[PDB]
Amino acid sequence: DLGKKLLEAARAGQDDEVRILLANGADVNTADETGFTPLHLAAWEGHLGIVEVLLKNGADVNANDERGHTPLHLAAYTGHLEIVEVLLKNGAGVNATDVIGTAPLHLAAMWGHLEIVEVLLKNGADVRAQDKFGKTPKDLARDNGNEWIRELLEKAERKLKDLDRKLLEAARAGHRDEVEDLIKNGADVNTADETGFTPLHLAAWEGHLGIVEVLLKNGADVNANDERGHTPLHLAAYTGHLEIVEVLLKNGAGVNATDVIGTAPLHLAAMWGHLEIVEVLLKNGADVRAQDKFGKTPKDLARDNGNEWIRELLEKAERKLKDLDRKLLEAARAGHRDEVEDLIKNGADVNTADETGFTPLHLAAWEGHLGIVEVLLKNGADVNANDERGHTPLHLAAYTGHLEIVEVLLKNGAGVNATDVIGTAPLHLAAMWGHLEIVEVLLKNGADVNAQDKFGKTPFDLAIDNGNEDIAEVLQKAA
Repeated sequence: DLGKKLLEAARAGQDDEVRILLANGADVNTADETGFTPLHLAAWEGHLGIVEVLLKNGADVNANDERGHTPLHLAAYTGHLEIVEVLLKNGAGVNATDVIGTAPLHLAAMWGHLEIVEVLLKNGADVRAQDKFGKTPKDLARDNGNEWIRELLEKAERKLKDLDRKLLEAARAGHRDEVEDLIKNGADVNTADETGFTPLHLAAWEGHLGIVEVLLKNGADVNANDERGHTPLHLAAYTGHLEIVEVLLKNGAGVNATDVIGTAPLHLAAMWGHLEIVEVLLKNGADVRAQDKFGKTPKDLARDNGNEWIRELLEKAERKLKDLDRKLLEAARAGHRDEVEDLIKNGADVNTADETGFTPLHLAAWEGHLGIVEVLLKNGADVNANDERGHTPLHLAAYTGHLEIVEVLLKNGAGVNATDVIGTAPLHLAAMWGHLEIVEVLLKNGADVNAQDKFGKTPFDLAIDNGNEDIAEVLQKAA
C-alpha cells in the first residue's frame, strides 16, 4: 500500500520522492514481513539524506526487526560512519543486541571499521559485552586480524579492570555511592578477588543491604561460589544479617548450598544462634537432615552450642519428616503411586528403613509395584540396600517372580551376586521357585552358577531338588 512504496523508495536512493509519500500520509514507521523499516533500509544502503529526513519526520531510531537488529546494527555492519553518528545523536541504542547477543560494537570490531569503534565507545559502548559464543568485540577483532582495533579495546579493558578492583573495595567498605558510580562506568558486578569473593559476598558479609540490592539489580550472581564453595547466603547466615538473608532468598539464592566441608546456611545459622534466620531458611525449604563431613546436622550443632530454642524448633521439623518417611513406607508397599511422589516432594527420604531394614524399594519390588520402583530409582533410592539379613531388592524380585522389576534393578547397577547371611543369591531363589524367565536374565548379567548357600546347594541343585527340569537344563548348559 502507501507504506510499501516507501520502504522500496527508501532503499532506492530517491531523496525527492521520499517527500511525496510522507506528505501524502505514508506512515514513517511501516514494517515489512521480516521487520525492516524505512530507517533500516536507508541505513543499510547508506542513504544519509533519506535517514536524516526520516528522523525529522519522527522515525523510531531503536526500532527492532524479526531478530532484534536496529538501524545502528546495519550502519555498523556496512561501515557508514556518518549514519552511525546521526543515529547516535538521535538516541540510538549503542548497546542494543540481536537475538544472538551481537551488538553494534561487535560488528565494527569484526569488519575493521576502526572509526566507528572510536565513535561507539565515545557514546558509551560496552567493550566487555559477550555474544552467544562468549566472545567480546576484542575477541572478534583478534580473530579477524584487526590489530589497531584490538589495541584500542585492550586499553579500554585494562582500565575497566581497575574499576573492578575498586568495586570490590567499595562493596566491602559500604560506599553505596561509589558502587553505583563504578557500575555506571562499566565495572563488572560479577568480578572476583583471588579467593573467589565477589562484591556480593563482601556486601553480604559486611552487612550492606543497599549495596547488596544494587548489585542484584545489575545482574550479580546470587549463587556464586568462592574457592571453597561458600555463597553469599553462607556469609549472610554466618554473620546473622537477617534482612540480607531475606533478599538473597527472594533473588534465587540456593537455600541448601554446601561448601567443601558439607556446611549449609542452616548449619551456620543454627550453630551461631540466629533464630529468625533459622525460621526464614526453614520457611524457604532448608534440609534439616543435611550433615557435614563430621556427620553433624544443624540440630546437632545447636545442642552442641547451647542454643535450645533453635534445638527444639529443629526437633519438631525433624519429627514431622519422620512421619512422612513412615507414610512413604506404607505408600510404597500399597502401590499408591501418586501418594509416593507427593511425599517425596514434601521431603520423604527414599532411603528410610523400618525395624527390619526394609526400604521403600524393598517393599515395592516385593509387592510387584513397578511404577513405584522407577520413581524410587529416579530419585536416588539405594538399589543395593541390605536389610538386617542381607536381602536386596533384587532378592525380593527374584523370589516373588517379577520379571519386569528384575530387569529394571539390573538396569540400575543392582548387585547380581549378592548373598544374604545364609548364602542365598537371587539365582538360588529364581531357580528354586521356578521363574525361568528371571533365571535367563540373571545369567546374561554374570549370575554365578557355582554359588552355594550354607547347605552346599548351587542353583542347579535347587532346580533338581524342586523338580524344575527346564531350568536345570539351562543351568546345565552354562558352567
